[PDB]
Amino acid sequence: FEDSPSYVKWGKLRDYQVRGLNWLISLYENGINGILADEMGLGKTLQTISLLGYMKHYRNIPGPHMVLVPKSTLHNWMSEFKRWVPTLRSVCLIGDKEQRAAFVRDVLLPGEWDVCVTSYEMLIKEKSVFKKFNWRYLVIDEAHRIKNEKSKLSEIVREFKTTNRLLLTGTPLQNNLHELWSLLNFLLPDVFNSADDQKLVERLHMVLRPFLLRRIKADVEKSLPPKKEVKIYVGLSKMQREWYTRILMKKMRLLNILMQLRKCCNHPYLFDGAEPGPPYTTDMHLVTNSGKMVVLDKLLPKLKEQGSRVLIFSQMTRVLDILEDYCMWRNYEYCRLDGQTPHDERQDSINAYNEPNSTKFVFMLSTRAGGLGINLATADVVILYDSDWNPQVDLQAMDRAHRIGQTKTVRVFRFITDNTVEERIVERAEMKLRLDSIVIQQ
Amino acid sequence: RHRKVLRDNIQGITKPAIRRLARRGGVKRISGLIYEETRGVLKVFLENVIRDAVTYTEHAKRKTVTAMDVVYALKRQGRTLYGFG
Amino acid sequence: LRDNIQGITKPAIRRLARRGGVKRISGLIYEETRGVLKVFLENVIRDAVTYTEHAKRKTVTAMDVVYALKRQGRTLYGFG
Amino acid sequence: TRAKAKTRSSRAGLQFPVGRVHRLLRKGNYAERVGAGAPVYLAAVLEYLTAEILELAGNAARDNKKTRIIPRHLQLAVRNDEELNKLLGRVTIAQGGVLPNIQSVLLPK
Amino acid sequence: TRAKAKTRSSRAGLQFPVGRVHRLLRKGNYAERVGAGAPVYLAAVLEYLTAEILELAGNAARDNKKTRIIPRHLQLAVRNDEELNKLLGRVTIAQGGVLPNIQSVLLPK
Amino acid sequence: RKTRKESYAIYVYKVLKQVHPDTGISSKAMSIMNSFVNDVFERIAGEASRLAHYNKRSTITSREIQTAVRLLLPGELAKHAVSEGTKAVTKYTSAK
Amino acid sequence: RKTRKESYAIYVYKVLKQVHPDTGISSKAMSIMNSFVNDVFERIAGEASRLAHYNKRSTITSREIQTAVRLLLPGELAKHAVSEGTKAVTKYTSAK
Amino acid sequence: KPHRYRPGTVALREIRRYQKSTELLIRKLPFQRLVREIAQDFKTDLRFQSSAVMALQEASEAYLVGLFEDTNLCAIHAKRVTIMPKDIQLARRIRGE
Amino acid sequence: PHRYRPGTVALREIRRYQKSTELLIRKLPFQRLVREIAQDFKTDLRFQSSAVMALQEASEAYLVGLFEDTNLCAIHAKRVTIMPKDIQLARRIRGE
DNA sequence: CCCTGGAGAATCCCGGTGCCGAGGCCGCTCAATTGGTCGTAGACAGCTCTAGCACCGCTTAAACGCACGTACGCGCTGTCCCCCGCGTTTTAACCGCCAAGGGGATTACTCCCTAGTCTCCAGGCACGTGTCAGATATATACATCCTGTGCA
DNA sequence: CACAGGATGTATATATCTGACACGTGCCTGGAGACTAGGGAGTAATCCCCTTGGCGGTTAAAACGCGGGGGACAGCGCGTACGTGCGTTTAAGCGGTGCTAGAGCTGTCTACGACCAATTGAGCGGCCTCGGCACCGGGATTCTCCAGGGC
Ligand SMILES: Nc1ncnc2c1ncn2[C@@H]1O[C@H](COP(=O)(O)OP(=O)(O)O)[C@@H](O)[C@H]1O
Repeated sequence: FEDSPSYVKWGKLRDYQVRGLNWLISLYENGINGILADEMGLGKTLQTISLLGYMKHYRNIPGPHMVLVPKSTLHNWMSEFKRWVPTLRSVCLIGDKEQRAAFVRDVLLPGEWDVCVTSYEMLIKEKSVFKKFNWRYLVIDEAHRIKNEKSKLSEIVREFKTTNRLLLTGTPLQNNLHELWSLLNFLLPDVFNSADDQKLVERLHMVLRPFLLRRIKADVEKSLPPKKEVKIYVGLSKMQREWYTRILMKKMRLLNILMQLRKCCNHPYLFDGAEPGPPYTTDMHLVTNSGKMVVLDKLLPKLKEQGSRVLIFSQMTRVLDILEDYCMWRNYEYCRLDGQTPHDERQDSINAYNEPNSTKFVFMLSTRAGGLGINLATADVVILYDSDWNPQVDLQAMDRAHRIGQTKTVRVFRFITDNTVEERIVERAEMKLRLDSIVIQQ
Repeated sequence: RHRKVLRDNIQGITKPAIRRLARRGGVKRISGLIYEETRGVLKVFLENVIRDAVTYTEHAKRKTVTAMDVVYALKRQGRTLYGFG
Repeated sequence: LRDNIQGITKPAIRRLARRGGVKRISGLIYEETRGVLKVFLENVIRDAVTYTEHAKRKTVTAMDVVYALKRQGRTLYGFG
Repeated sequence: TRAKAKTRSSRAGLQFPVGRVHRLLRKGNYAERVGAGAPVYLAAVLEYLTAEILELAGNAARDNKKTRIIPRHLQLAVRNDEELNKLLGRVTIAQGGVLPNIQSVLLPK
Repeated sequence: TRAKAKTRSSRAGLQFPVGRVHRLLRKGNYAERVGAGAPVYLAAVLEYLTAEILELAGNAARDNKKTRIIPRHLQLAVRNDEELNKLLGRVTIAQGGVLPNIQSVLLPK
Repeated sequence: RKTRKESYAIYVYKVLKQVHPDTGISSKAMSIMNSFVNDVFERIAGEASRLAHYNKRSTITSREIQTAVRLLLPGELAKHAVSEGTKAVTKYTSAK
Repeated sequence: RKTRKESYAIYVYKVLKQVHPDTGISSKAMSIMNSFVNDVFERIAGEASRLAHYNKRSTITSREIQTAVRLLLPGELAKHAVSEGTKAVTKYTSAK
Repeated sequence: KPHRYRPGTVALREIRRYQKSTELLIRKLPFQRLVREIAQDFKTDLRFQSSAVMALQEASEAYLVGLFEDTNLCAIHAKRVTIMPKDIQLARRIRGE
Repeated sequence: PHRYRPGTVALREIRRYQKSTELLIRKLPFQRLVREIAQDFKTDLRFQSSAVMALQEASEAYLVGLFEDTNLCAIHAKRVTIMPKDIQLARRIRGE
């Protein structure tokens, strides 16, 4: 279908959208299950809406369908369903026991709907009800949730009776080949039921070519200047060295040695006793007792007398607290988006940081907070105080400011501590990123 | 320097929990000063039992406390427990 | 053979109570004390006679009494 | 030739491991020598005590409309019987609960 | 030739019989084997406890203006000490009496 | 194939089927029964050992077990267990 | 023809003359002290035998005696007793 | 106007309910934290099996239930209906703790 | 004439009997009671004198401790007179 | 008024008796000394699965907080009878002594019971596996409190 | 003061589902069969000790009665703190990442410390004997309780 059908309302599909629709239709005609890796921001939901509308209109047996989405995207998917293709009817399962029972026994059990939108928790709670209805199409958004086998959600989603299946995920490869095998096993269990140049790389490419479709965000926009990166090696403070030696040699409970070395290369004040006594002042103690803090104290004012609008990503709330203390000492505007920030407090913070004429300067973010959102286009500099094992998490954190709404250069400064575990972490992350590249980017 | 303390763990034994224990004991009305005494006596009991269990675990040259060590400690106290060993 | 539990007399019970540290004694407590004493002696003598019969003797020994008391949780120092 | 092997439990008409009891006695450092009839006697006594407690627990389960025995039934059987309660006075049963017992002064009147 | 006999109590500097403790451990059905240091350790512990009790009892006797120790002195010493009282909290000392105390509510107004 | 752990579960099940033919038992109840059997065995064996040491003998016999049963069990249970043990010993001596 | 009975009487008397040089003891008090020594011996030895059984070993060692003392004696008594026993063991190992 | 029960009906109702059950009345995670805090003083770098904490909780609940039963007996002896720290102390003193 | 108030003689007796250490029950009545109780367990039982003395010591100690607990119960009830209710409460809490 | 006198009990100092603890001897049995052996425990690899650390998202039951009213704990009074102090009379404990015999304690001997060994094999234990009993949810039907309303 | 009725909690059926109990199977290791050797204990006999039975005198202790005060127990009143129900907050519980090591469990090898045996000499238990500590009585003190200036 070289052109989008007429059932789509509120706009017409794009060329990449219609070619993805054709890919999905070829997949269904061949009777195969596949993965759309079109990356976040390239209309995966719109393509799936178009596929469901095709199945409802051009084919005369639209049966029960189920779409699994994160709870943070239920409203967005329902809105897209109602706007783009109003000809199809969709229902959502969310709420407590009484709301769930009312919804099921009033709309679901009678059986007049065609598409059911549920989140993971509601699927686990209502697996008995959702298990009864024969399923014609199972859509899983952000499919990297079911990577681990023998997880409850993976077992429950493989227990259903589904004629056709589909996965939507921007990052099919995260750490190993086992997750890719798990996704392909969910797709076609018969074909992939084992332990997944010529002997390597190329063989994987030939295997995955029929069952995959990924388009990098470069053939659509032709804008958004590419990623710029700088790596900064930093030595630690002297008490940081002393504590590093103390932890290496072996009274405080230091069970996970790697877990201690992590923060110990960030700031020793996280340990008990490394702080000064009763006065607990916040004047220049933080700066001189962490080399990364010294380098950040150098970097931030220069960006401020320059483009400013910096994002700082860290992997620990304690580190975020210390950074908040430092920012208060330096009299900077700071915003803390963390796991503990209530949902309403996040939205106004994001909007105010994105206000057309703002004054906010520092935005502290835990690297795994929120997810698949947060459009901080006005930001310029992205500072990764730490780095985690998955390079995908770092990539999504750095592209949270590198979005289609960005118009100027964005730079990512990555701090690393020499002769410590940070070298191991960064080299592992690079190994996983190169696996991702050499297996995916083609 | 930015840290805070949530609550002492002996306060994690809550007032409704102590009330439920008293209800199973067969108590109708409870004075408000009961909860501190209950926490104290529970702390004493736990300290004795845990000291005996840690002694057993140290003797076995292990760093893990086991249900068998706990039941041996209870049998030493004179509180034989059936169902774990 | 009777009246010898009544040989455990009110002055003797009062002396025991005074060593315990009591001041005023109700009149109904003497029979209760006699019953308690009978129960205690019954248990101890039962165990002691069992030990004696196992020893195949006819004489009850201080050792049998001490063993019975120890096995009931009331160790006695001063008789072996 | 070699005669057929018959268990000492079969000889004594018991459902308990006389041989295992003898081995436990000899390995338990109770005495240097163990008699022949001592393990038989001990196995019979253990069997009788098990029979008593199991009969009471099964009665409790039957009046509780349940086929299987649970620690609650074990606790209900151990209590409500004077001799067993005296024997197991210092014993705690996991997930056993307490007998229903409300003092008469607390009853509404 | 052979050297002159030297007792293990003399070697360890104790006043309690290491050899007799070793013999009692061997004949007491506690374990199949007994180490060399266990009798010495046990003799030292018994000597320490005896010395502590005797010191307290002698102080109590001198408080009575007597020279010889009696069961009353032993009972006073044991019951006036927290840790010894805990150790001997289920023991009855013959001809020992009780600690003198009167509850304050019984004293004259 | 882990290490072998010995328990009285099968014998408890046999006695259970003897007493109540149509009834069952759970894992926790079986564990409690195993603990009860172990504890009673320990008490009886220890009391018999102490009797033998008191009388200066080196053998634990049916007489020692009977005396320990009388010392540990409360009355009616003691007499019933004594009868059962004597009957079993008579059967064993008569047989082999 | 009275057979020989053993007692700790002379050792208790030696300890008494060491701690209170000019204080005597009576026969009833000596009997009480002998019974006390026997009771403590039995408690510690039984605890050590149970420890050996729990750890599945065959020999009683100074480690087991120390653990039994820590279990039985409370607090300061246990600390002082452990110190005294350790000193005695070191002296025995050096002298021999 | 709104329905309300007399002061003591819900108490007896809860007595019957919790005497009919066998569940654990304390919260598992707070009890685990308390156990770890106590054991830290005795020895550092100590790990607990899950079953050890469960056995500790069972034993502690049984001890507290028995203590409260004796406390209630003392309070009834004192011609009262409320239990008091006096009753708890008397029960502990008579039991020998 | 001279007459003491009702309760000073009781305190004098309390002090003297807590200071003394003799036995407070008559020996021949206690021996007759012991023999009569022993007549239900076996016939023609002979008793050593030490056995009867030890039984008397244990019984007196038990009764003294029971009276202490009973006095505590009576004081808890805001009284000064000990009662069978107090004795029963003490026994119930002790576990008898 | 409290403070003083009387009277009884408790305390302290001295002198004469009794017996029990401390010391000195004999002999015999148990502990020390050498020598030889083996099996127990230490030490060390390899494997594997649970446990700990710092977070994130989500749900919901439980906990916290709060205001009200009501049984209830506590104090204060009054009554009466029960318990205590004291004198008198009687009964049996306590002590001393004597007489007889059952029975505990010891020794010598023999046998029969049990420890230890080797062979054999079957009962018990770990591993899979499937069906049923118990848990849960949900609509009924019943029993239980509690208050008002004629009874005043 | 005694029912009617309302509201609420609790028992009762019935239908669904799931995960644990009960069963079958293969293997292996510990119990049974047959045997021999040696020493623990059953049996008989002897001695002497220590328990029991009895008598007589003593005196302390128990039993009985009497009189009076203080403590127990019922009753009333108050004002307070705890139960009860509702609304808001928090963290307990569940399901996930994300690495590593870590700690416990099993198999193998090998040395040293504990058992065992024979031999011998002091350490210790039983037996006497004797004098100093405890005891017992006596007589001169200090404390404490009870009645009254309502001394
Ligand atoms: N019809 C469309 N045509 C072009 N771009 C679109 C369209 N719909 C959404 N987008 C782009 O997709 C981005 C968000 O991606 P995503 O949430 O995946 O979209 P969808 O929910 O439609 O799949 C937006 O920034 C927007 O620019």
